[PDB]
Amino acid sequence: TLPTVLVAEDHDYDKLILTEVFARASISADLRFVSDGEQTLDYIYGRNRFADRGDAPYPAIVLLDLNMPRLDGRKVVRLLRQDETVRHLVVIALSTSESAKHITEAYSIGFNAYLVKPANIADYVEAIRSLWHFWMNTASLPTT
Amino acid sequence: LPTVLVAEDHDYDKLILTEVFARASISADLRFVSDGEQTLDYIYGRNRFADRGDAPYPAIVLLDLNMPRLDGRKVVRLLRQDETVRHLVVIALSTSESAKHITEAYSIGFNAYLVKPANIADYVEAIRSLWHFWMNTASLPTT
Repeated sequence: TLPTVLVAEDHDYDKLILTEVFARASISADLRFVSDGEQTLDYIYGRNRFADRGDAPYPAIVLLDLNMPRLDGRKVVRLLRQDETVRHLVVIALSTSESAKHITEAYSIGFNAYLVKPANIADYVEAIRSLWHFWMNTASLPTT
Repeated sequence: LPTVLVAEDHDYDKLILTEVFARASISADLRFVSDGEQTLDYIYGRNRFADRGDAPYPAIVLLDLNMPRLDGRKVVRLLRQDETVRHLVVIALSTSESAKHITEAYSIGFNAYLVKPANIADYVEAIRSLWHFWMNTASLPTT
């Protein structure tokens, strides 16, 4: 009965990397990968492939990879924030971009936080340790 | 130095948070304001904070939800509906551990919610963690 982490990520290497990062950070979590914005929203709103809420539990936190081609991040997060039923969800952007313009746009749009993807597994392990410590141990997360 | 805007009016809580930052070895400019008007005046650069040089844009905002003259919902709903400031990172602080209160804060638009720790030592570990994540791990937006 581990916390579920919903991750929008379609790249096979990035999936491998993040799976490895969570294992090496010694984090116990249920990583659920989805490949586009439709599947992300279907997971959140419990539609279609994720109608059964028992096989696909509400996410404790959502990570969206902004470098993924078939994810319209602005469209996904603006929907989420304008909808009173889901607007509490913690959603964090992941991106290779270090542009202050991109970073600020993500916050403006409604992401809780933005992380620049670290350059190697070791550094990514420190970042996810930090993210997990804060969101899971220090802060209190909302409940659906 | 980064400016941390803090809505807090209680003399003891101000003392505690000042001490917590010093003990956490954090270098930051803590700016305390005593009500929602002064908080919004700081963010929007009005009146007592018209001169932006004397009152720099906050890197992060902490609102104490136990403060009587703070209407948190009103402050954060204004901030989120205004495209000029809606990027600001705002974190709720509260003694309340109610899941209903916690969820309402997120629903309203807070980036995160922290239950106030019970003593200076625990508060030091919490602020160390908050600072590590928001300042070292995440990238904060720029005004």
